[PDB]
Amino acid sequence: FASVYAWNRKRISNCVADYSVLYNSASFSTFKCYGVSPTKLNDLCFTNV
Amino acid sequence: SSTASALGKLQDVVNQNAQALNTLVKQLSSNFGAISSVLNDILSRLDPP
Ligand SMILES: *[C@@H]1O[C@H](CO)[C@@H](O[C@@H]2O[C@H](CO)[C@@H](O)[C@H](O)[C@H]2NC(C)=O)[C@H](O)[C@H]1NC(C)=O
Repeated sequence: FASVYAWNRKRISNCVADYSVLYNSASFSTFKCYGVSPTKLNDLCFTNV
Repeated sequence: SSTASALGKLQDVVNQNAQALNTLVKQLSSNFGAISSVLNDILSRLDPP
């Protein structure tokens, strides 16, 4: 990965994502989210990420 | 029969009532400091606490 002053920005679109298989992963040090409840990330549908 | 605009009072009463009702029903669309003006989205997107 790049540095903080040159952070890597990427677009994700036109795919069937899967956050449930990613949320349950225990390798993450912290996972804190604002504005959405994580348990309700499997039914919301966005345009681009 | 010919000259109009002689019935101002009744028309004024009806206009006042209709305008008050319309502004009341329009008031429902405001955000009021929340993040969404439709209650279904806010219940279905964010944690109940
Ligand atoms: C990189 O990939 C590996 C393996 O594909 C991921 O390891 C998974 O870690 C979780 C939680 O630690 C386990 O429940 C899974 O069983 C692991 N996968 C396998 C195949 O055993 C790892 O999490 C991935 N890392 C990132 C940052 O995506």
